[PDB]
Amino acid sequence: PQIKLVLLAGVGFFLDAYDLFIINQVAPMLAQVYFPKTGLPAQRQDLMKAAANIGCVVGQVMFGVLGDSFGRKFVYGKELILIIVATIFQMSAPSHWDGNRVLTWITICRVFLGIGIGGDYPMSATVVSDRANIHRRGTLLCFIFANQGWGSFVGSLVTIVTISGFKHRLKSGHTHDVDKAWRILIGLSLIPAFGTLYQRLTHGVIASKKAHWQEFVAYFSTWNHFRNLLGSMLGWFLVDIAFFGINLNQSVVLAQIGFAGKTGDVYDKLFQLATGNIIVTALGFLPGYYFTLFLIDIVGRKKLQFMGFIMSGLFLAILAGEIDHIGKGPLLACFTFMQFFFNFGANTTTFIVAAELFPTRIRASAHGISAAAGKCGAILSSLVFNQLKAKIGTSAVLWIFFSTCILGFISTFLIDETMGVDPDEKDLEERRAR
Repeated sequence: PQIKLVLLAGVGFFLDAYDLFIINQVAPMLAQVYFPKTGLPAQRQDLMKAAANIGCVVGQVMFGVLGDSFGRKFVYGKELILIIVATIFQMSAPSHWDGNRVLTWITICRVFLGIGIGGDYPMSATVVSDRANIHRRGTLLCFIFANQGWGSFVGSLVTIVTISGFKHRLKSGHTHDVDKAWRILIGLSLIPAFGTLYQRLTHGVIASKKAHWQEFVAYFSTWNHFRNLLGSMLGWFLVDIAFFGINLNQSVVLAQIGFAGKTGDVYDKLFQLATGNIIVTALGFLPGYYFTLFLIDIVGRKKLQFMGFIMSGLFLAILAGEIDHIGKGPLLACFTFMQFFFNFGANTTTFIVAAELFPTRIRASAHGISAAAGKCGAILSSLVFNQLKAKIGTSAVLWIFFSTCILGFISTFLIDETMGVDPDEKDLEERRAR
């Protein structure tokens, strides 16, 4: 009855999160094929990874305007087939082109892939909070956001099982078949995608649009009402810098650690790297959502956001100051703890807070702005991560993600705690006094 709605959101949020972080495990496969000596060129790699995040905001704009003036009934499944088509053209990049052309071929696909991802955001937010107007809504939201861990986890689980299947003999001799591997990692998202389709299947516009804008400006022209937007935009902007800047390039960081290898065949190289991703995502990235799941409505959003920023920042400082002076062991845990504390702290909080602060009359614009700000932080680091790594050093970049944590720690002060607070009644009692 009511449950079948939120599960679909989790599926759509498992799907786009999957496709989003899969690149982190496909990029090493493309290198071994089309760039074995010199690794993936920095700029060419970064654009491909930021593509889906760049496409993710233009999809919000495009599907946002086509939601006001209807081209389809809430444009449902339209976003889903666009990511499917984009997903297909990725894997079907013909095997005999050049290396660089295939890369540029994939980036374009991920942009349109992102466009579909931006259309699913108004689903996850609005279907729960405003329809329910009930306490402890956040516990329901975090369950959907937990699918982000499954997307990155299943992507890691699918990878190790796929590589182990090819390793039985085929890797000992046939090395180009890794070209098939990355095509399968992208392709397996079609089976749930087709299941979703199977579930989907089974005049005064400007005058009315500019009317709610005057109301929006009047609301957020008040200090107490204005500061709440900053915290939502800032925190989300800063996490997605380090969150996506790392998770989209998580395999690259693991390569800086002893996880690289320097010995073994091509299979051992791929399996160890896939072994690292599955460990970090199972021990930190994913459970941080479920730790968040059991405590947001007990401890509070801001309180976890502080910890998320301050702890992930703490370990980010240990990494940078000791990445070039300490072995595989200590550096691994601080990295997993960091990923643990992103989703256990600010990464999940920034998403939930943006929907719990604002009255329903303006929640649509604010959540879209804050999310877009988060995507900008996602695309910034994603677009520039690997480039700086060669120009400035990996430690220096980690000190940057450290500062974004402190700023997010500081920025969290601007937020009102939303535990048990109905934002609608908040507006009423305020308007009564005046």
